[PDB]
Amino acid sequence: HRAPELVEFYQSLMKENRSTFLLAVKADVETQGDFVQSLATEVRASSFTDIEDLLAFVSWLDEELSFLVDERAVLKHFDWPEGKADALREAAFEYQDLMKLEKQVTSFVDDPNLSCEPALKKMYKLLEKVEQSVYALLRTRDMAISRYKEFGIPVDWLSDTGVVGKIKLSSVQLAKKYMKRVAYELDSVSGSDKDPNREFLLLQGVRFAFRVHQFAGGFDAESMKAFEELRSR
Amino acid sequence: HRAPELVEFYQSLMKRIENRSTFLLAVKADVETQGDFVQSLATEVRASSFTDIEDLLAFVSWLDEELSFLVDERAVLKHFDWPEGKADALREAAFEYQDLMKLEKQVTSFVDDPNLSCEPALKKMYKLLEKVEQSVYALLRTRDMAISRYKEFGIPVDWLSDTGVVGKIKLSSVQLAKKYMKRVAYELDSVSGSDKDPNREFLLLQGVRFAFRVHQFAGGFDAESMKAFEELRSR
Repeated sequence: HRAPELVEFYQSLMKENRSTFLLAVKADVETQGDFVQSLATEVRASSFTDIEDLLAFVSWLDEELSFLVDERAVLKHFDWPEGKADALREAAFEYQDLMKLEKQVTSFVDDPNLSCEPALKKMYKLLEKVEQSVYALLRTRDMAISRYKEFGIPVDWLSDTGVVGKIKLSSVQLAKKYMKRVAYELDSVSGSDKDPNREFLLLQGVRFAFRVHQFAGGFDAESMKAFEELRSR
Repeated sequence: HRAPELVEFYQSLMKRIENRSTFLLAVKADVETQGDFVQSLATEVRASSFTDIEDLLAFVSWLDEELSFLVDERAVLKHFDWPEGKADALREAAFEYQDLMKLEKQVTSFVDDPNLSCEPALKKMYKLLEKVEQSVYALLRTRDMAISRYKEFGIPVDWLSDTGVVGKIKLSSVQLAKKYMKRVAYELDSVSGSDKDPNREFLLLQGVRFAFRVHQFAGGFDAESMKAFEELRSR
């Protein structure tokens, strides 16, 4: 067929968003070098004894860094103290989270305007949340504290007498509110009395109680007593 | 049935890793007993400047050997004011340069084995060109932002430029085009024969098209290879 035409064609011929990004980054690196080196000095210099100070500092630091077009891209041009900066942000986050959780468990109210099943389910789901969070915490806090201690970051909140312990105590508060809802609903109906839900309910209560007793590490007076109030039904 | 027994069971109970903990102690051990060693490495990294990239290679070689004394590098260094940005810059500069040099040496010091039949030799050269094209296109794709960082960290960037190793690679790509057009112009005479003529239009096109592809990649042809191209055009 037509290989000559093809070769003549070839011979007679032998005679995107990223560039903008690169320039924006370059702009920052040139015109904000001193600003960034300043931030780096402050981070390196920082030391905290109050976790609330640390919070304020990370707040500040995030705000300052938000003036950078892309934090990672720009910072990769600098002798930025990544390890400590990460330690600080991570500490800030964990603390605030744990605190959220504790305020959520402590201030939990068994809404009497809720029927039995949704109420018990509410508490069960909360307990699950608490259990996951704390278990993750225990799973990571030792290596975390190893790093934090090097970086002048407080760790008392991380201990057993810290926010975690407070959380376990309110877990027992929860088992109380649950056994209370169970012993209540156990009276609020009928009639014939046991009945198939009057044995099932008693079990959900007993078992929730045991699950929490094991989680928290033990029971106080009033709840060991409520559990006793369950044994005798 | 028997729910009381169950509740009594629970009552009578309400009376009475090591792979990760080991790792943690090992790390704690390094952090305690290698703090000065690490702060020293960090000082040395921060202080460094290179003018020859070969010097840089030597440095990163050393740095890797030194860091290998750590039970887990990431775990230990996360305890220190380590210059992560620059250390990363250095290691990647070393890796890219050595990779590029491996490639350039492979394409330049490539031999068209005359002891191999047509198709396998042509496949060899085609696949090497593919390798080359992928590497260079990726390099061009990332080199600008790389150079931006490198310049900040006192890391050489000439090898990254168009007159750097990339140019060498493009030139040896044209040499590969000569060798392909050689294998074709040869095989177009050899087999079998007589009689003959199968693929004598196909093989020729494979030659022409390979030449054009390379010509476009490398940026042009010199005298002698453009001459091999006329030696192919006239068939």
